[PDB]
Amino acid sequence: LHKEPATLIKAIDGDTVKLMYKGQPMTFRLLLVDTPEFNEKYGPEASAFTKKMHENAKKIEVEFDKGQRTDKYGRGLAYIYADGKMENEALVRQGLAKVAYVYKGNNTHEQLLRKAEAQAKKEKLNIWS
Ligand SMILES: Cc1cn([C@H]2C[C@H](OP(=O)(O)O)[C@@H](COP(=O)(O)O)O2)c(=O)[nH]c1=O
Ligand SMILES: [Ca+2]
Repeated sequence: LHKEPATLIKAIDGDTVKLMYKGQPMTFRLLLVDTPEFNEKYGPEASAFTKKMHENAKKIEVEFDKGQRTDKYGRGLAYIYADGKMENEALVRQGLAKVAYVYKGNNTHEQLLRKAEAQAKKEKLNIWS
C-alpha cells in the first residue's frame, strides 16, 4: 500500500471524515472499524477523538487498500494517517471502535488492528469496560 496526500475539510464522526483528495471534496469511511454513532454510548467520545486527530495533524494522508476504493454510498474507503499515526488503529487501541467490516481484499491491516483490539479489551477501555 502507499500513502497519498489529503487535507482536512471537516470532521464528521468517529469513523467518517470529509477530506480533500486529489483536489476534490470526499467523505472517507475508515476501513476495518466501527465506531458508535454519535447518539450511542461512546459516540461523542469517538467523534471527539477522531476530530482531535485530524485537527492537530500537520499532515493527513490516505492509504487505499487493494480492493474497492469507494463504497455504495460514494464514501472513500481508506486508512487515514495523522502525522504518520493511523487513526483506524488508534481508535481500536483506545477501545473507541471495534474491528468490523472486514471484507476480502481490503483487509491488509486486519491483524494490526486485531492486535490493538485485544490490547484495548485486556485494559477494559471504553467500549470494553
Ligand atoms: C467500512 C465499510 C462499510 N461499508 C458499508 C457496509 C454497510 O452497509 P449498510 O449501510 O447497508 O449497513 C455500511 C456501514 O457503514 P457505517 O458503519 O458507516 O453505517 O457501509 C462497505 O461497503 N465497505 C466498507 O469497507
Ligand atoms: Ca459507525
